[PDB]
Amino acid sequence: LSPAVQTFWKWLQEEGVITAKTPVKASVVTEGLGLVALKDISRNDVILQVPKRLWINPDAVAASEIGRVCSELKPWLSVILFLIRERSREDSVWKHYFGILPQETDSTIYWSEEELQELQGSQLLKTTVSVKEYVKNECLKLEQEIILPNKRLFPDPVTLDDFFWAFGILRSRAFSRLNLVVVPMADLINHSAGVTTEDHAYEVYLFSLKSPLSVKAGEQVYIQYDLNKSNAELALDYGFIEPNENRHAYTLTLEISESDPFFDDKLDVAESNGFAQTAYFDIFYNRTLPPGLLPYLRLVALGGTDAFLLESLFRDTIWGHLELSVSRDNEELLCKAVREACKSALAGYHTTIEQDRELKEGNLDSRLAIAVGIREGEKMVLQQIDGIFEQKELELDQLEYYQERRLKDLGLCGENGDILENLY
Ligand SMILES: CN(CC[C@H](N)C(=O)O)C[C@H]1O[C@@H](n2cnc3c(N)ncnc32)[C@H](O)[C@@H]1O
Ligand SMILES: N[C@@H](CCCC[NH3+])C(=O)O
Repeated sequence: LSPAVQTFWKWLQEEGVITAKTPVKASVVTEGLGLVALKDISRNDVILQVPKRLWINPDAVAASEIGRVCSELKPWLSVILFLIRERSREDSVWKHYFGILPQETDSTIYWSEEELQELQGSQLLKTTVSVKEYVKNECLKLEQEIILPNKRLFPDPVTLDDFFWAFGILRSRAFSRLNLVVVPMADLINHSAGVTTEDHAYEVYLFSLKSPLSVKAGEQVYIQYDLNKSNAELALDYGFIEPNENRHAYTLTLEISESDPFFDDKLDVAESNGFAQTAYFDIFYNRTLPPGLLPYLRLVALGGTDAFLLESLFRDTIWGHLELSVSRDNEELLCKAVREACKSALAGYHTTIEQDRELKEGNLDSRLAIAVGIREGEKMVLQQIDGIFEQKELELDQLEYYQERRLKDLGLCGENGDILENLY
């Protein structure tokens, strides 16, 4: 099978982890390493249990030599160091475990410069550049204040690659179902679009992993990594995406500018209703617009004419009005801003959807596939969004704006009230 793997398996045996009550063997699969059922496994069956003696979470770093130096470090930044360290110690408890870990995954955080150009104009590129930088800065500060100062516990030098490796390992393997633990045994299990439960990890301490599906002897055991993450998120967290169009999202960001002459009043309205000066709205394919997206767009576009809605008078209704629509000019202003944003963005990509789809018709490499799939999707959501507001621009008059809703209760045709008024 594999020297490293065989050694890793025998290691867990002596540990008592893998014994006779273990219905699965490690095997080499299309997705790397994975757990293959040694015999017909049924639903909710426990595949394996690992001793907390073998975790690698914040607690683990606390009870080690570097427990004190990281005493005030964020949970993750602490495990990043713990990982790098134990990976060097040729006597660590995870010696055989580290000989199983991939030196790199397909997560965008490892992509080369040319690879990244395949995500040109995409939001995923923006997000990955942002994440990459942040973790760089945070980890460079770690070297200065913990890696260098303590030359006794951190002998060997620590490079960025070491940093991203630990960050990557951490972000593609840890289980947050408790919220940041690494379990050497069930660490292998892979993701499948088959599974649709997304909850199969408990303990009686240890790690009980129960196969959500019914696998036949010989076949692989999968699980759902995260029913809610978007492809952009899957692509970054792990090195893969699904073909499922409903995984394609694109997030819009709106904010009440301080350059807005009404910033103060608007910010008040926003916040009194659960929104901040800056708010992000996630837009998924074939899904309906997030609640709040429109009222916030109308609040942004408010402007002079409808400014009277920002008086203490409506503070208890302003949001409702924002939800029903303000005025034809407000509605028409926001629609253009949004559609222009989408057209502008759609222009940032270097290929058309027809092209990406022809590309998917052939054989693409891991990372290229991800890029192409990701960008085709983003273009779809962007195009959908533009479509939605295009309709709105046509129905721009079918809505009943503030004023009309006002004169709805005029009651011109009542009674000759003057008869009565003239009776007293
Ligand atoms: C959760 N980890 C499992 C480790 C993996 N079993 C191994 O040891 O190679 C992360 C890895 O699972 C792989 N993975 C999980 N689900 C899929 C999938 N549907 N397609 C391709 N790779 C997958 C990722 O590429 C990543 O390298
Ligand atoms: N993020 C998912 C799946 C991670 C699997 C890593 N091997 C969870 O809640 O555990």
